[PDB]
Amino acid sequence: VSIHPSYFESPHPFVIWEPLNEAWEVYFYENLKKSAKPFPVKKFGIARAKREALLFLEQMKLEGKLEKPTFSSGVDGVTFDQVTGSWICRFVDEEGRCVSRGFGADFHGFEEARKLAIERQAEMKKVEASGLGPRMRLVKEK
Amino acid sequence: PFKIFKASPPPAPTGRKPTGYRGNHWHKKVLYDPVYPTTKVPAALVPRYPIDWRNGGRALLIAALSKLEGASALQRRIFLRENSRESQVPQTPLSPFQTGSSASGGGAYLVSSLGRKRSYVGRIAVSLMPRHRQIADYQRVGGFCSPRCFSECSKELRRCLCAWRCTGFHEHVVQMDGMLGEYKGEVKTEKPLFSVLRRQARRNADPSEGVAFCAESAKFKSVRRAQHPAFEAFDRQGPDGPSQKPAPRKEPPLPFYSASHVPNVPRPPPPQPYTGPLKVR
Amino acid sequence: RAFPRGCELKDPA
Amino acid sequence: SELVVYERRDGKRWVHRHQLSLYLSHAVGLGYFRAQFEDSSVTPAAVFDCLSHLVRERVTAQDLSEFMKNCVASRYRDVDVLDVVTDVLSALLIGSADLPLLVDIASSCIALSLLRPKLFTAIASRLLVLLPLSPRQAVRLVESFSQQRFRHPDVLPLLFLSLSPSLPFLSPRLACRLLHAVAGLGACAAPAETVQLLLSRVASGLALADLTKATHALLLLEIELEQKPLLESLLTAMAPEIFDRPVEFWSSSPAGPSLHRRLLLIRTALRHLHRDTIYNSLPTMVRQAFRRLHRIEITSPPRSPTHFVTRMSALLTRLRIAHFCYAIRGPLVFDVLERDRPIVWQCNTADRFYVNSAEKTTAVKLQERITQAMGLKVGNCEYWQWMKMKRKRTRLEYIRMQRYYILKDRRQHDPDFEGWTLPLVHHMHRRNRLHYDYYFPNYTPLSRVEY
Amino acid sequence: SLAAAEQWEPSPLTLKQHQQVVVWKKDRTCILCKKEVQGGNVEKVETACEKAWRFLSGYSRSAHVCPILPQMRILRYGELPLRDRAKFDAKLRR
Amino acid sequence: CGPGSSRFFSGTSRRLSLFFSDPPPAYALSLHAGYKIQAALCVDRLPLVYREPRYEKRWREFKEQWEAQTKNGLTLADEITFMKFPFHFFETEEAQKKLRSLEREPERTLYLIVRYGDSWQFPLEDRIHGQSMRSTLKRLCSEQLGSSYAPFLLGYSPFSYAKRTYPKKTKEAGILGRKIFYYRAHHIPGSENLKLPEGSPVSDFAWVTLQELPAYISPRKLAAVSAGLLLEE
Amino acid sequence: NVETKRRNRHFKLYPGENVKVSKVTNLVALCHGRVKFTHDVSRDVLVVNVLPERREELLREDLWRYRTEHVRSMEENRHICFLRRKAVRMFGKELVNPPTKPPLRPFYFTKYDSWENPALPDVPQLDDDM
RNA sequence: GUUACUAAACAGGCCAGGCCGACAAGAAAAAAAAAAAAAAAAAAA
RNA sequence: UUCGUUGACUGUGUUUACCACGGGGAAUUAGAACAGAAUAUCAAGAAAAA
RNA sequence: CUUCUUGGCGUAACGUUGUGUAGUUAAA
Ligand code: FES
Ligand code: FES
Repeated sequence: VSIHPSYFESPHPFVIWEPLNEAWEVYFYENLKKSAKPFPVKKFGIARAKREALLFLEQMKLEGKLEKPTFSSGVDGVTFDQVTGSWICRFVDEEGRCVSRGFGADFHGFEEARKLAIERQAEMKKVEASGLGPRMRLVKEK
Repeated sequence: PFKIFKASPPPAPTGRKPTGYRGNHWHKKVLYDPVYPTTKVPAALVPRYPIDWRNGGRALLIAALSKLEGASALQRRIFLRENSRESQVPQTPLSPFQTGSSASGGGAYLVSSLGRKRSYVGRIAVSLMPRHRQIADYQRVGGFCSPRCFSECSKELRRCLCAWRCTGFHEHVVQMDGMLGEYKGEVKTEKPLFSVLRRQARRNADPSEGVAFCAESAKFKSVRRAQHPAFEAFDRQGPDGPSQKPAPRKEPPLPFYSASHVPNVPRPPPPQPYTGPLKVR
Repeated sequence: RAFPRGCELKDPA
Repeated sequence: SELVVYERRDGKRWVHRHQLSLYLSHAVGLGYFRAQFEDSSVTPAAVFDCLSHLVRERVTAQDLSEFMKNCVASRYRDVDVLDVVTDVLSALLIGSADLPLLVDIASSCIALSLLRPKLFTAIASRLLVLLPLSPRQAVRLVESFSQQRFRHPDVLPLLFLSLSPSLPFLSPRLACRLLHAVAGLGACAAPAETVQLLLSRVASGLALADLTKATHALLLLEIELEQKPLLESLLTAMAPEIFDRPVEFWSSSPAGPSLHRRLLLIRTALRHLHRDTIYNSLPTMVRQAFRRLHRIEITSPPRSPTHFVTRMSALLTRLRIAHFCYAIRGPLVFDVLERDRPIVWQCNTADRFYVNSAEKTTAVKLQERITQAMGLKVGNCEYWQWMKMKRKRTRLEYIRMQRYYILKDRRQHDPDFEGWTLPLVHHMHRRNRLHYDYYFPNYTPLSRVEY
Repeated sequence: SLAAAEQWEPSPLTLKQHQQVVVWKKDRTCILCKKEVQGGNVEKVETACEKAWRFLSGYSRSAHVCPILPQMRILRYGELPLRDRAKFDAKLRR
Repeated sequence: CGPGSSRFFSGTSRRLSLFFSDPPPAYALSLHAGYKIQAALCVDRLPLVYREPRYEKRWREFKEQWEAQTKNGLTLADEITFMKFPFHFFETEEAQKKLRSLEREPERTLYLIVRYGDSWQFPLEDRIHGQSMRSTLKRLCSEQLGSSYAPFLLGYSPFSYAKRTYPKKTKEAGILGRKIFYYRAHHIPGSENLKLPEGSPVSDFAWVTLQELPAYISPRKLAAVSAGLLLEE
Repeated sequence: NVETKRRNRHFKLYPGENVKVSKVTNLVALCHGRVKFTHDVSRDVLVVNVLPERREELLREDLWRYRTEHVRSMEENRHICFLRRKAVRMFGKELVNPPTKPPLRPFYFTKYDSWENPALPDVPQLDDDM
């Protein structure tokens, strides 16, 4: 067919033209995850596929599904990592290094993993603030 | 003589397990296909000739030559090849220790060996050449200077001098000659490979234009004729547009009738990947 | 909100 | 075998000299110390005295601080011994240190280029008690924290409050140093007015080192566009000095290579980020000075490779991905560079993040900006992710999916919140594989695969 | 530069760092030698096993000369971590 | 750096054709994005004498001595040491008891440099449209250096490339500049030296070491070539 | 002579997400979910995936998640499976009309049991998230 | 959402029912190179 | 590497793809749990000033 | 910081049941 090149320009960052499938993909967030719905030209036609993609974008905007989910714990140095799906806690090891530990949400439970991370960070913070190195003992004389 | 009507050697008989006679085990799929696994041929069933002086004594002679030259030369050649294939761009100097402060590594071979936890014993085992292909390759490029002299030294009688006393600046000369003399184009094989493929140079986009001087205007002008701009674009960039008619027939129309519209196979095979050189950014 | 339980919370402890 | 730390009524702390020597000997190794001292008869009891002599009944924080000063003076930069000594000093610092001593220890840590978060945590805890600091000492402490990447929530506001009354009256050089430290710490580590005040002081005001520090601070703060007049003035002031100084100053002088690296970094940033905006509009003198600097090859000190980068390289090799490790592009070093595609793999370690934070440092961010402006795509593997994965199969799956995410030319949405299901980290069936072992369609290497 | 590298005089500290060392991958017993080993243990190459030293130095064409040769990991002393260096200092002093 | 016509030459044709093309050549040139293509040859002569590092000699001698003491060395039996071939030479000690010269500076590496007027550079030639760089190099050797001079070429690929943009007046003629691709070569030992063919654009030639190269060639050309030049300090 | 044949039998399909390969090369599921198909343009083969989901009503507005789609690489196949998937195990979702009765009886007892018998009591569903 | 099963005729023809305690199971590791030349050893780990 | 090894295990749990039935047996799931024994593979190794 | 592998191979997969051999009963 004959089509102007401006057809493939999208007016919103969440609306993308996918040329392999020749479809308009609309991104959104559902159930604390990212999803994309395609609108194919083979289904709707040239102009109608884009029109329906824009209408679905407006629907998701009204539903509030364009907002980025956020995971926070309120404790500095403890944050959720998507790549490993784990709660990461950062502290200082015995060697005086900066080290981290990751507790798996799939295994422990999301909140269980968060709690384990926070408690481990607190324990290591206590040990570090103590100040004693390896194989060290504190004695007070008066 | 040198020129001769050479016969095509008969293919070597690949063995087979005496099973699965009713099935086609020679599909053209690539190892290791999840749904088209390839049948293995045990090494104990591959037909091999009995060992005589032609296949055993020659190996013994080449092994004695390698012993005289020293396994250290073979180890050094292998190490130099492996480091060269991976250090084709300027690296930062690397020490083998966190606190040496003075010792230098000697190549990215260090990084690769540390990452793979490669076997110190394994390198010696490889250099000792326990395999037929290894001995055959030493008989062909066994010379220490091979990156620069190739197989020219394969029969030289004072070749061990390179192994004994080719060091330092001479090793640098060997490497610098080899880098310029090595192949840099596409390798074309149907055999399986599993190692990092050797580099293929990228190719520049534009071609060169021929220009000749014209005194009528005292300027240089293109040798090629003008032609229409559309014809120039077709000649340069390609067919233009997303669809065009097939190439016109270049042979005289056949007197007989043939069903030339019929495709070669009912179900065409999948498209072949482009193995040629990539463009330059 | 409630969360689904992990593999650990499903073993016969 | 073990060390004992004693505490007095008045809060002082100390250890026995003999016990300290035995502890150091057993912690490092008497063979190592014998080799270092060039004597096979050195007993464990004399190790501390021998070290003191090399760098020249109770040992204290002042004694260990003096040891650090002597180590800096004699260019003794052994990391194991310094780590043990710093552990002991961190133990001793509690309740027995004065402000000049804290400043001296911080400066020694800066000079030795050691990251000791435990020692600086102890220093911060002691400091909060001491102050309910001269401007020089405050600036030195701020520089120490910036070098340590320790964005401490408590002490930093205290130091900035102490410095607040003196900001209008700081000398240009002190202002440049403080601005560089603030840029290293991030613009959010100090009040809003601080950067404007420091820049105004610098503008009112200075050697080539101070000028390059100020320019690097601008680049780190990402205000080079908003501070064009100041950046142009800085470059104009520098260029005559760069021309005046001799050629060998950039290669032989102790302060030559680092200044050369910083100037080349400034050149690369201006070239690749603001070519049309700034670089091509610069004075011919500035451009000629930059060309003169660029003509000279840069020297880099030997470094050991990180096992993180080493394992990443090994996994790429297994995946048949051609790459180069520790490649050089101008003043930048790439942990891993791909041969057949324009992608740089960055194996970020803890030192590239602020202490106990998920945020990369300003230097890392600037390097990433330059790498992206050059046309290369950066794939970051965080150290905590690497440690959690911990396994060859998990890391291979991560490498494949991350490479696809970086190199894809279609479905170009925000990289964050992309799905991940790695083996033995997410729940999955055992035989659920994305990377079948050794299987490549058409024997095509992953370096040639078209995503 | 190149001249200094050729003229280099290794310090005793550098030589100690370059000292070779055997790290044992796993626990195992020798069949013919009856030696007992524990994983993670560190020994000197010279005294760890003479039969294995044969292959490691180039006076053996058999990789099975030492029955537990594959359980060896040959590293230089300077590459070891501080913990292992301090732990096994006594047995690596030469 | 400065190849200007005044410093290059005046009143000649072949010499100026290469660098300015002011007298237009008689063949078809080849431009790549408006820059004329040129091939440059960098012939080198390897050191005539062999030097061995002390650590190598020490390790070898110590290994021989250690093997002798421990009785672990090679056997080398008489039945495989003495079998009467024309090249036989061994005999036991017991039985015995019963600036233009190739020979210059034999302990270093030399590079052939050519003087185009007052400028010292490497041999250079233009590429005629449609012919290989190997053919261009062969023409360079046969017409500029010596009709019988045929150094060994290390490969078909260049080891470096450089660019030079003409001034405004010169580029107004339709050629923006010249781009040069450098190729390494070995002077085969025992081969005759150069003999400049009659009419050749070369004025003189020399064989200089790396240390002397900057004393003759411009720093820009030295920067262009040093990456590919061998390492010798 | 497979390359010359035309019947659809000779050309096998390929496993994808949450799918295994059997001894005779059958493609079998590995998780509780809903089937999806994909077309691999590079290899010109069909790929079978299973999107993990707990049992619930299949709505008309959710049918687009199981369309057959074109991909170039298995990495893109995994990406598409993630994008169309309904929810993740660690967060779950609000089930829309999930089943509440016991499962169908074993085949050897009765081949024609009734789905979600209202006369049977509600029993917990604690197997379809695995 | 979704096009895939399916060879009846004494129709046009196929069949060897067998191998392996392991270079044939198999952890980890490794694994087959364009053209031309050398060698005439059926040779990737 | 010329590299180990014998899970080509002993048992508890009646749930599961296909379907006249039989041979869950053209050759289906980690019935992801539980009680024993065995084999191979760990991880970490961060920080090189002026 | 849960756990890097594993109860053959087999593009002809062994003859079901029975008999015989063999295994099990401080219980079934
Ligand atoms: S082996 Fe050929 S020249 Fe050395
Ligand atoms: S340990 Fe006994 S022979 Fe090697």
